[PDB]
Amino acid sequence: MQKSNKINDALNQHYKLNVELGLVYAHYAHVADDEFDMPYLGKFIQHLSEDKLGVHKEYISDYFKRNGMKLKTDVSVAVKSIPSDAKALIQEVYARENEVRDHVKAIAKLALAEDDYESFYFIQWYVRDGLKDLTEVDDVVKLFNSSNDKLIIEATIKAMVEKEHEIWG
Amino acid sequence: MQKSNKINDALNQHYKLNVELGLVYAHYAHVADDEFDMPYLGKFIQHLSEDKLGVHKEYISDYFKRNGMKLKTDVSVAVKSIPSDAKALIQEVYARENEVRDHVKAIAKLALAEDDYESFYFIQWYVRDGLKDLTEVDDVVKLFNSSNDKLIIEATIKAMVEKEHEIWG
Amino acid sequence: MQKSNKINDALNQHYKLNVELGLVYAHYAHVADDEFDMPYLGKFIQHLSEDKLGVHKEYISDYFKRNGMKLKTDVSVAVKSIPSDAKALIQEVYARENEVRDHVKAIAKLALAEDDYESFYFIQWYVRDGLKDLTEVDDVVKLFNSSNDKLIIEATIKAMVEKEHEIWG
Amino acid sequence: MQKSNKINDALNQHYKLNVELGLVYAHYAHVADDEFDMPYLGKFIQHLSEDKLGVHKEYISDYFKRNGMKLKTDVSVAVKSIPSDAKALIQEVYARENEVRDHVKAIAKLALAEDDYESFYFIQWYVRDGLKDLTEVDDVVKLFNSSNDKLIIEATIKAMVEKEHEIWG
Amino acid sequence: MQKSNKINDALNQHYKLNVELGLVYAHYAHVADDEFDMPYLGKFIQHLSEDKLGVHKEYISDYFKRNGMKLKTDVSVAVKSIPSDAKALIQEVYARENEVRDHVKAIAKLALAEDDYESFYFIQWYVRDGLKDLTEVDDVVKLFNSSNDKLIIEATIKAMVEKEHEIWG
Amino acid sequence: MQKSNKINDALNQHYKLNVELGLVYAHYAHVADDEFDMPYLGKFIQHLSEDKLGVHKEYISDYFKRNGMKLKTDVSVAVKSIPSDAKALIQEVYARENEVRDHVKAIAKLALAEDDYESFYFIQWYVRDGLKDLTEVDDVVKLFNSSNDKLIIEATIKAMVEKEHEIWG
Ligand SMILES: [Fe+3]
Ligand SMILES: [Fe+3]
Ligand SMILES: [Fe+3]
Ligand SMILES: [Fe+3]
Ligand SMILES: [Fe+3]
Ligand SMILES: [Fe+3]
Ligand SMILES: [Fe+3]
Ligand SMILES: [Fe+3]
Ligand SMILES: [Fe+3]
Ligand SMILES: [Fe+3]
Ligand SMILES: [Fe+3]
Ligand SMILES: [Fe+3]
Ligand SMILES: [Fe+3]
Ligand SMILES: [Fe+3]
Ligand SMILES: [Fe+3]
Ligand SMILES: [Fe+3]
Ligand SMILES: [Fe+3]
Ligand SMILES: [Fe+3]
Ligand SMILES: [Fe+3]
Ligand SMILES: [Fe+3]
Ligand SMILES: [Fe+3]
Ligand SMILES: [Fe+3]
Ligand SMILES: [Fe+3]
Ligand SMILES: [Fe+3]
Repeated sequence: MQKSNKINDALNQHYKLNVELGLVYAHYAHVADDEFDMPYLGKFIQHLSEDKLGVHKEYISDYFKRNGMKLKTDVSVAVKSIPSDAKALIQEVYARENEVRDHVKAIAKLALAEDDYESFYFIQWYVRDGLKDLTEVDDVVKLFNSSNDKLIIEATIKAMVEKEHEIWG
Repeated sequence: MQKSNKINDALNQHYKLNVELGLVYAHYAHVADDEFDMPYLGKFIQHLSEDKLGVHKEYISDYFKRNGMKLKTDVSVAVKSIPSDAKALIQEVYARENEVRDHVKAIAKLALAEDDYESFYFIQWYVRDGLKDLTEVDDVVKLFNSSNDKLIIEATIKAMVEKEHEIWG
Repeated sequence: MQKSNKINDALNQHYKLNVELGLVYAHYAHVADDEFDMPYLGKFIQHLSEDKLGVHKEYISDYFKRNGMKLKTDVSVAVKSIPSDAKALIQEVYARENEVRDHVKAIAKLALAEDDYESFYFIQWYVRDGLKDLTEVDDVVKLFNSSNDKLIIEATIKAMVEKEHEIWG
Repeated sequence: MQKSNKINDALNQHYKLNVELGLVYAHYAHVADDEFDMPYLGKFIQHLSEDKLGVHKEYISDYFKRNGMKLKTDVSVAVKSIPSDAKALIQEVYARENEVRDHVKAIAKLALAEDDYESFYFIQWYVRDGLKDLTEVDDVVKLFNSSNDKLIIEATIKAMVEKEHEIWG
Repeated sequence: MQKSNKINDALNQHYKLNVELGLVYAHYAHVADDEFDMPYLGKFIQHLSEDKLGVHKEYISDYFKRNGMKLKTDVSVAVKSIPSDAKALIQEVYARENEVRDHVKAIAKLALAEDDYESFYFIQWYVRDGLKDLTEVDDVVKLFNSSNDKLIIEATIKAMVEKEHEIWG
Repeated sequence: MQKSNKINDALNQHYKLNVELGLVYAHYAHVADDEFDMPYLGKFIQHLSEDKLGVHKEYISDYFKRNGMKLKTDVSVAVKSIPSDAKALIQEVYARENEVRDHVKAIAKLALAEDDYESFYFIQWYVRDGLKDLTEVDDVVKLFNSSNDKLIIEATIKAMVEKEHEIWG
């Protein structure tokens, strides 16, 4: 029952993505309140940072503990340019989340090729949260194309944060 | 991360099946009480109509909202012949439910061929409810081969309706 | 006390209307969230779909069970064109609801001509829900002529859905 | 929708494994308290016996009831040699549990080759409990390499038994 | 106070009987629902399987722990033929239960011949459950000679399962 | 009331330290359970990771929001060598925590030199948590010099984690 080295590497790379994304999203959350004057958009993005630098990363380490796989910590992230407005900050988050979806799909395809059924099971969480976290992000992006008032958008975000689907929750 | 057109079509066809089945099952529920004098068999079939014209159909539209897929509404259903007895009405429901199982299997096979792992996840609900809803139907069919009294059968159906397995519930 | 064949036909046609309307309204609810970015307008229209494909249809079948009338299921519905904006989607719903009012009036007139007093009683529910469901729809249509912000309108719809008159409730 | 004979056989063989393992684990639990003077290690192994001779076996029979598959009961188990110490008794349990993992993987691979998506769904429970039950076992094995006192180990086992992960629980 | 080798052997043989009976009764419970369409008769027989493969077996191992006796695990059971109907399945269970009574009597006679008063005490539980478990079984057998309807019998079994005498409970 | 650029830089460097420390401590927590077989030592170090990558980092960004200071995200961390035992893993954490104390002292000295009294106030939290978090770490280090049993140490850590001083809490 020996562990696939290719999955270890793909999952160590997913650990990295999640760590680094959450570190950018912590900055973007700072920028959303500070520069863009939108406190609740930052709360939304802070909650994403904490999801990524949290359960998304810890589930990988736990799996590794159980399967014999090794953890690798190599992190390199710099926020050197910030988007111009808040619409674009949330659109950037989206872009990154759609990319998470593409990476997760690759781990699933590999698990099936390596006949690792425990890794395919493990990734099913990530297959689902991929669409979910993007759906959440899209719903905020939508708002910026539905109002020209930042204060109306901000109140809609409030309620969204101050709120589980049977398939995707 | 662009959507498979073949899955959209298979899932738009599953939406249609569920809409149309529930419309037949609403008729069959009417017929079970009206013509066949079995009120609780109709309650069982009304509950199936409502499952199909409900969650089975709405989960598809929600997925579509999230993935970029399009909804299509083309419905054509007519109940032109009704079964002769109640045993046969429930046996007809069974037949249709075993066919749901075969259709769902095809969506799963395609998702794996198209490498759509989010659609394979989505269909896992339907893989499971396929067997479940058939199991429920079979359990009523069984009754008609275990009694010659419609009133005993009816009381067994009562209790069954007036009632979640860890794998299939 | 033998049943009027003309009322059976008018009520079998009303069953059809309600089934088919609810199937269009389920699509329109999908479109209101998906394309038009208005989640709560779709919840409003989903609630209408469920009313029509529910109590409006089931009360007819129950009556039929009691009076000797026959149910007919012949459904043909296709959504081939969708309105351009959300104002027009709700204005289309209105149009269809004002037409329900005209059809219900015809069943009432016929019942009185056929001296079916039980059908006139039965239709009194529909006489009342006709104006009610239109009033509800008009109240949403009004909003689109009172704001240019989709997000303000959406919050007014929220509260309206997240809410019985002594004559019309 | 006709049942795969190869899955029936693989699942009838898994039924056998679980029955026979639980019968050995009931003996090993006896031996852990009686000969090895470790009451709580036996409680841990008695709880495994009961899991195997319980839900692991009953879920297979239930599935069979639903899919048309046949149950086969052919059991042959003898405990003819017992390990020398308790470290080795738990290490033997581990070995057997890692083998369960390998067998479950084979059922999954076959289900995908036979295009049995309901069997792949069914086995997902077993894919998960495979790693879980091994993780539990490893955690006890670990203790024997962390203390030379059987009474300290025994108290750690106590607390472990006298205690659900979102992916593996 | 040294242990009788003859009682150890008789009680190791009783352990075997109980293990093997419960494994047949688990099959028969499967067959009662699956083939014979009687879900509650199988629940009754599943409850017997669990009694035998449970307390009947564990009390022997516990005694052994206390008296110095050895446990032996040698199990060989195959279900190669199933009864034709449900009356006969329950009549087969009866036969096997009346045989339990005869075996238990022999352990008691031996204990008194070996002057093992602690084994005579221990067996008093089994002397009592022998008649009890047979009484329960007879009460179900009776039903099959009192109705020709499987659905009436099934409802009587339901209530019996969904239910302690001062001497036999 | 214009912000000191030197404090911004020192506090942006403290943000970096805390992010990077928590990422190493997440690895070390993995290693403490996985390799060193000490689950509760890892829980202790996971709790430190979360403190650092949490409140220690967020309080800096909040301050920045209020004072006009800029956030900088430049992270570079790699775990390339792991300590040999668990005593040394906790001794490494200590070393790093005593270094936090030295860095915090420097921010305080600078604030007083720059006459930034709001930054001196802000740092008072960090002056205090410096000694506290080290005290906590020392208390675990102590254990490894007080027992040779990893399982006794582990139970002492359990209780410590499963547990506010008026000056340092
Ligand atoms: Fe604020
Ligand atoms: Fe979340
Ligand atoms: Fe393959
Ligand atoms: Fe997430
Ligand atoms: Fe009725
Ligand atoms: Fe249901
Ligand atoms: Fe492929
Ligand atoms: Fe269903
Ligand atoms: Fe939504
Ligand atoms: Fe309503
Ligand atoms: Fe008149
Ligand atoms: Fe209505
Ligand atoms: Fe004891
Ligand atoms: Fe368990
Ligand atoms: Fe294939
Ligand atoms: Fe298990
Ligand atoms: Fe059942
Ligand atoms: Fe009992
Ligand atoms: Fe004597
Ligand atoms: Fe018993
Ligand atoms: Fe653990
Ligand atoms: Fe803390
Ligand atoms: Fe000064
Ligand atoms: Fe701290």
